[PDB]
Amino acid sequence: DHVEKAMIMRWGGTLEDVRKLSAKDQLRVRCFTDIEKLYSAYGPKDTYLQPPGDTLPGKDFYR
Amino acid sequence: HFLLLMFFDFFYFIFVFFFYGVFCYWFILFIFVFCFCLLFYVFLYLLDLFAAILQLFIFCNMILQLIMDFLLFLLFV
Amino acid sequence: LCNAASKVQARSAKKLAALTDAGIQKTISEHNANGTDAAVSSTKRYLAEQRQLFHYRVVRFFDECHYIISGEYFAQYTKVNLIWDLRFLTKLVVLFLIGTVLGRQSIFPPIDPDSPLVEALVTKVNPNY
Amino acid sequence: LCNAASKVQARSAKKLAALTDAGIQKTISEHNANGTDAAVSSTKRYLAEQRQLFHYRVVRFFDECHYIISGEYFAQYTKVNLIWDLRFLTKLVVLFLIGTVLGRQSIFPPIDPDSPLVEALVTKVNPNY
Amino acid sequence: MLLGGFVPRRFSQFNRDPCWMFFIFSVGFWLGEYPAMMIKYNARDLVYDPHRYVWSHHDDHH
Amino acid sequence: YNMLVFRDPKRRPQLSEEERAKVVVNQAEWPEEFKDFDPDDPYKNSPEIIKGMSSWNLFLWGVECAFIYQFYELVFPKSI
Amino acid sequence: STVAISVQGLHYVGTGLAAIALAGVGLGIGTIFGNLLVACARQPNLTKMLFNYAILGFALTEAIGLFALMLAFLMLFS
Amino acid sequence: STVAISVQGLHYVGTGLAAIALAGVGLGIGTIFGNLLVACARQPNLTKMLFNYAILGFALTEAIGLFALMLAFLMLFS
Amino acid sequence: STVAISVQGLHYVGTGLAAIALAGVGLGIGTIFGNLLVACARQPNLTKMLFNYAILGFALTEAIGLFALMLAFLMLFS
Amino acid sequence: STVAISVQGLHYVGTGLAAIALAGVGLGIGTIFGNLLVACARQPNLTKMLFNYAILGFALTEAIGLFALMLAFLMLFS
Amino acid sequence: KAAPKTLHQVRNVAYFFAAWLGVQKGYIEKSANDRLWVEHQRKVRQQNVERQQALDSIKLMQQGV
Amino acid sequence: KAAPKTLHQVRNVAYFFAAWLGVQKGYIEKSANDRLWVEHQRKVRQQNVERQQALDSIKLMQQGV
Ligand SMILES: CCCCCCCCCCCCCCCCCC(=O)OC[C@H](COP(=O)([O-])OCC(O)COP(=O)([O-])OC[C@@H](COC(=O)CCCCCCCCCCCCCCCCC)OC(=O)CCCCCCCCCCCCCCCCC)OC(=O)CCCCCCCCCCCCCCCCC
Ligand SMILES: CCCCCCCCCCCCCCCCCC(=O)OC[C@H](COP(=O)([O-])OCC(O)COP(=O)([O-])OC[C@@H](COC(=O)CCCCCCCCCCCCCCCCC)OC(=O)CCCCCCCCCCCCCCCCC)OC(=O)CCCCCCCCCCCCCCCCC
Ligand SMILES: CCCCCCCCCCCCCCCCCC(=O)OC[C@H](COP(=O)([O-])OCC(O)COP(=O)([O-])OC[C@@H](COC(=O)CCCCCCCCCCCCCCCCC)OC(=O)CCCCCCCCCCCCCCCCC)OC(=O)CCCCCCCCCCCCCCCCC
Ligand SMILES: CCCCCCCCCCCCCCCCCC(=O)OC[C@H](COP(=O)([O-])OCC(O)COP(=O)([O-])OC[C@@H](COC(=O)CCCCCCCCCCCCCCCCC)OC(=O)CCCCCCCCCCCCCCCCC)OC(=O)CCCCCCCCCCCCCCCCC
Ligand SMILES: CCCCCCCCCCCCCCCCCC(=O)OC[C@H](COP(=O)([O-])OCC[N+](C)(C)C)OC(=O)CCCCCCCCCCCCCCCCC
Ligand SMILES: CCCCCCCCCCCCCCCCCC(=O)OC[C@H](COP(=O)(O)OCCN)OC(=O)CCCCCCCCCCCCCCCCC
Ligand SMILES: CCCCCCCCCCCCCCCCCC(=O)OC[C@H](COP(=O)(O)OCCN)OC(=O)CCCCCCCCCCCCCCCCC
Repeated sequence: DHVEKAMIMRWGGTLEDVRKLSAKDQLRVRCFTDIEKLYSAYGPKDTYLQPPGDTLPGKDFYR
Repeated sequence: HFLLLMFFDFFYFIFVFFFYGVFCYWFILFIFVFCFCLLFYVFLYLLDLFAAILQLFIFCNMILQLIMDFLLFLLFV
Repeated sequence: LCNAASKVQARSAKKLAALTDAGIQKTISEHNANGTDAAVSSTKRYLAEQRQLFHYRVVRFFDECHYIISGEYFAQYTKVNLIWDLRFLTKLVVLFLIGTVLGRQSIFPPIDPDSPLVEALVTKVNPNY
Repeated sequence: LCNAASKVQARSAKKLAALTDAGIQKTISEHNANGTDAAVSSTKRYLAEQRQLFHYRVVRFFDECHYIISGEYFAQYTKVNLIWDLRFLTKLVVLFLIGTVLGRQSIFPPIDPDSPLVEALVTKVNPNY
Repeated sequence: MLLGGFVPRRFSQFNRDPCWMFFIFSVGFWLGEYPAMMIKYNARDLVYDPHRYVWSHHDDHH
Repeated sequence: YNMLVFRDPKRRPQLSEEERAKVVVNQAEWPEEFKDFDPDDPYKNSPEIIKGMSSWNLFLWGVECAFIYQFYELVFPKSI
Repeated sequence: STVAISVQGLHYVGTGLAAIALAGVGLGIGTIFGNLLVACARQPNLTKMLFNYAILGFALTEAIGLFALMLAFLMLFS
Repeated sequence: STVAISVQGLHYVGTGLAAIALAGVGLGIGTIFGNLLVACARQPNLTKMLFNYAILGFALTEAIGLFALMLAFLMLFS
Repeated sequence: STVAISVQGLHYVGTGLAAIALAGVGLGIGTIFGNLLVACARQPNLTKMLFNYAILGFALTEAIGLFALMLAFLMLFS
Repeated sequence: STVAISVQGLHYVGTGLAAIALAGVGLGIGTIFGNLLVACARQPNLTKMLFNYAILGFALTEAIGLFALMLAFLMLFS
Repeated sequence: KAAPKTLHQVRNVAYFFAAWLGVQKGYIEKSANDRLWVEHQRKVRQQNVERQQALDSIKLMQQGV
Repeated sequence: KAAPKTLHQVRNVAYFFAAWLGVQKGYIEKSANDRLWVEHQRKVRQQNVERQQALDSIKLMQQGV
């Protein structure tokens, strides 16, 4: 359930948007979620905190 | 259980993302840390095992003390 | 640095003397008398035997194939054979997965150019890796 | 598909019969009578012997270290020992190079960000590799 | 209460009892999953999600 | 001996030294499973449950199961 | 004017304060064992019985430290 | 008005407080050994059973210090 | 409103608190040596074994002190 | 918004806290020199050996005192 | 010559065949990805050429010969 | 127990040590390169932030409040 929520929220906010991806992309996203789970509180915070100047999409990307 | 979860998370993190140090020149530090983690794991499990039984003992003893506080014993003659 | 080496040598000597295998002790004594290495000799003997048993392996493979194809193997099938076959299937599956990983030379499937994940490749911290 | 298999089996049988090693033939006959595999038994015997000879290897290593450190090895040094030492040095060098390649996980040294070759990394045909 | 039962003297004896055979199989699973995670989650081709900053549990629970 | 927290039970002696010294040992009557019996390794000669199945083989089987469990999705991924 | 402010970082401060409660608990446990050693040397025949009572006291004292530690987690995870 | 503020450096403050929890732990450990010497001096034949109990008390006291230290490092990295 | 503030003098405050734990260690040392002298007077024959045990107690207590001291220095330079 | 603040006078507060670490160190010394008298009065023949051990304990406690003193001065002139 | 009590050789051959098949699967996947990337790069170069031609045409119109 | 006619064990130990040393060399090189790339990426992000701030300042001047 957590994995599906992450995939949905990070890739369109809707189930169909996620299904628009390929199986390999879903695998990559889910493995990144596993990475985040393993890091927990003992790891780098750039995985969820966007450093200033980063070019990657922000929180308002789909809004 | 909070403590167990946190320690297990830390152990998973170090074991997965820092085991390559075994092949590196700082392998001794990783080995020391791993041994300490194993010792802490064993100690926590033993402590929890003992504490659960002890807490059940105390839980029943409080009720029995309530009962005993109002018991009166007669002597046979 | 020296006391530790002496202690390790003493422990290994004690363990070597402890074993009660007549053949192992006899070989050790003979090699010590001759000054040769027993382990290396054993390795060479094993390699020679395997080199001389290659065609024996081939013949055994063909005989086993005939035994299985003839249906005689399944006639006496038991639970132990089922356990062995399950082990065999597990090894086949894991080997197939490892072979695929090595064949594509990557743990994960490669990203197609049209995928939206290409940005991740562009934003690699170290392009060399 | 079947004639080829029969021909290969026949060739292997001829070669197996050709060898004139008493021990190999005796083992083959015994295993055939018992229906077991000789090669697998040899493998298990070798592994058991090596498992029982680990501390023998340790003791031999310490003895050889004492022999070399004592200077007795160089007292009787000959041309054959020189040849062996050259072989040893060559293996050391090749192993060092292989170890470096594996350690950096790349055949070539990684490109620094300030190098002008970074463009090549940017212009990779397949970024996945 | 840990009073008695079969107790293998060393690793090689774990095959002398079905229960300990299952136990050693389980131990193998347990210890071998860690190297698998090392290889899988430290892979060269592993890539962080580009949209990882779009959303996170930290903002959700906050 | 011990294997983690599992300790091997030991039978308490029941005979006195005088009576014990008068006992004649005849291993010919003992079963083949227990000859040269050693309290520190009583199961050395005990038969294997499955012939040719070593403990290391089972350990490797479990490791392979773990590898499959972790790597199957990498080779046969499925959509949400 | 009416101004409402919500400082996030304060939860760290409260968490650290609760940890101070462990100073008494840790000290209290050491007190029990100190008496245990000084009692076993006065009547070794009861060492097993005393060891039992020492352990019971350790848990009761330890139980309190858990109460404080729970509050630390509550505020540290909220 | 609704104002949300996020103070960064507070985690240093909370971490320091948890470090104070080691004051009692260090004192408690010292108390155990001090009592151990007296027990040994007043009953010199029990130089091992007392030593074992002293180690057991230290382990439990160390455990309490480690529970606090986990929070001290955790907040320092939060 | 979302406001982020970074105070650069609060890495000093946390450092000072971590140093307070040293008192619980330093006092613990005196307790071990406070009772060592008494034990020596009680049983002068064991002037050696008691001294070794006291050293063990001091080292372990000092170990707690250095665990706290590590946090003190980390926040001083970070 | 990103706001960086640098409070200058907080380097004094950290210095003051580290000074409290001396409270235990000074007290620990008093404990040693308190039991020393009792040990000497009980066994006056061993004043020299007890006195040497008292000095040893004082040196060990003073070491921690300097550690705290070092931190205080660093946070004072920094 | 009794019937074989074990099938070790056949199992080893099957192990090799399974590993080989996995290798073939991975190689096919990698080759397909490489071909896709080659085509993508070719398209990118073609688009760049078209953009350069359009820019040159606009500059020519500005020249106004 | 005569003197050893061969030094196989010492040679094997030396082989292992040489491979290990090579591995250490490669690991050190890779770690240094990774640190360099991390610093380069940090500098790139800082430059991007400065450029964005300059653009925002110019837009503010155009606003003319
Ligand atoms: C990206 C792609 C890149 C591709 C690059 C290119 C690839 C290669 C292409 C081809 C190139 C040309 C060919 C080169 C061949 C070279 C190899 C070769 O021929 O070997 C034969 C050669 C023996 O030949 P020989 O002398 O003719 O033998 C005569 C008899 O046959 C002897 O018979 P025997 O009976 O002795 O048989 C057993 C013998 C033969 O066995 C073998 O043949 C072994 C396998 C041979 C191939 C090895 C290739 C190695 C390449 C690099 C690593 C790759 C992974 C290898 C995995 C191997 C798994 C077993 O076993 C050994 O050799 C044993 C070696 C291990 C010794 C372990 C001792 C450790 C002691 C440590 C003590 C520390 C104390 C510290 C105290 C400090 C106090 C202050 O053996 C070796 O050279 C062995 C090298 C082993 C290196 C292992 C390195 C591992 C990584 C480092 C360790 C990290 C983890 C642990 C760290 C712990 C902390 C320190
Ligand atoms: C009849 C014609 C003659 C030639 C005429 C003139 C030339 C004509 C042109 C063509 C010539 C072709 C080449 C000559 C023949 C070579 C094969 C041969 O005869 O070997 C016999 C030889 C037995 O002769 P022997 O004198 O009785 O040896 C006694 C023992 O070897 C015991 O020896 P030792 O006492 O010295 O022991 C030394 C030590 C040393 O042992 C070792 O070190 C074992 C070797 C380890 C691998 C090192 C690299 C090997 C070379 C690969 C590259 C070769 C490139 C060139 C090939 C060209 C082929 C055309 O051994 C050990 O300690 C045991 C090894 C245990 C370790 C096993 C695990 C190894 C793991 C390797 C890890 C690295 C893998 C790479 C990836 C790593 C990633 C981290 O059998 C073998 O052992 C062969 C094993 C290797 C097979 C594949 C080799 C490559 C392909 C050869 C194709 C040849 C086709 C011929 C067709 C003929 C049709 C009629
Ligand atoms: C990027 C990083 C990614 C990392 C991924 C993860 C890495 C791994 C982590 C760990 C994972 C969990 C553990 C999994 C372990 C699985 C392996 C295992 O346990 O093995 C033991 C297992 C035996 O265990 P067992 O059943 O308990 O044995 C009982 C006794 O001990 C038996 O004792 P024995 O006396 O029999 O001892 C000898 C035995 C044991 O020897 C060994 O233990 C061998 C080494 C074991 C490890 C193997 C790992 C393989 C992994 C993939 C490949 C990596 C490179 C391996 C290099 C090996 C060099 C020797 O030898 C063999 O196993 C022989 C196998 C080879 C048979 C060759 C026969 C070929 C016939 C072809 C005929 C074609 C005719 C066509 C006609 C068509 C007409 C139309 O052996 C195998 O599974 C062998 C697999 C070999 C696969 C080789 C594949 C090579 C690539 C494909 C071929 C491409 C070139 C040639 C193409 C030619 C054209 C077709
Ligand atoms: C006392 C406590 C007991 C446990 C208590 C409860 C649990 C407590 C928690 C901790 C438990 C630790 C783990 C349990 C112990 C495991 C070791 C053991 O006892 O094995 C004995 C075992 C002998 O027992 P046995 O029952 O007499 O076995 C008879 C024979 O094995 C014959 O067996 P077979 O007849 O079944 O033969 C099957 C077949 C099958 O043989 C094989 O397949 C051989 C294995 C091949 C490798 C497969 C992967 C192996 C697993 C790696 C990952 C392990 C992760 C988990 C480790 C956790 C350790 C904490 O064999 C062959 O055909 C011969 C193999 C020839 C091939 C050689 C070349 C292999 C090349 C591999 C290529 C792949 C490399 C990767 C890269 C590839 C790239 C393309 O000795 C070995 O053979 C060990 C070899 C491997 C050593 C390293 C293993 C990993 C690290 C273990 C550390 C353990 C520390 C313990 C400290 C204790 C202090 C007091
Ligand atoms: C006409 C007839 C034609 C017939 C054709 C037949 C073709 C057969 C082709 C091969 C089929 C193989 C099937 C089995 C493998 C399935 C793999 C799979 O689905 O994996 C995904 C699943 C996992 O699914 P998943 O991918 O959802 O899980 C991933 C989960 N995360 C992401 C969290 C990591 O793998 C497993 O569940 C692996 C479990 C182990 C499998 C092996 C078990 C062996 C037995 C062990 C127990 C007994 C031990 C006893 C020991 C003691 C004895 C005394
Ligand atoms: C008669 C037979 C026997 C005769 C023996 C005679 C001696 C031969 C000795 C052979 C020694 C090894 C040969 C090596 C071949 C080439 C290896 C290589 O470097 O190729 C990998 C290469 C990676 O590069 P790629 O991204 O594909 O594209 C590069 C373009 N810039 O990509 C490619 O080149 C594509 C390869 C696709 C197919 C892969 C096939 C192998 C799969 C399993 C490999 C496992 C290797 C494990 C080794 C681990 C190393 C650390
Ligand atoms: C007590 C000891 C024994 C105990 C045994 C217990 C069981 C343990 C079993 C261990 C099994 C293998 C463990 C694998 C460890 C991790 C492997 C891995 O994937 O790491 C390589 C990884 C590559 O990724 P990188 O580009 O560096 O960065 C990724 C960031 N996105 O990069 C890194 O992670 C950096 C690694 C640097 C150091 C390298 C050390 C190894 C060098 C030689 C390796 C040779 C392997 C050959 C295998 C060939 C496979 C095809």
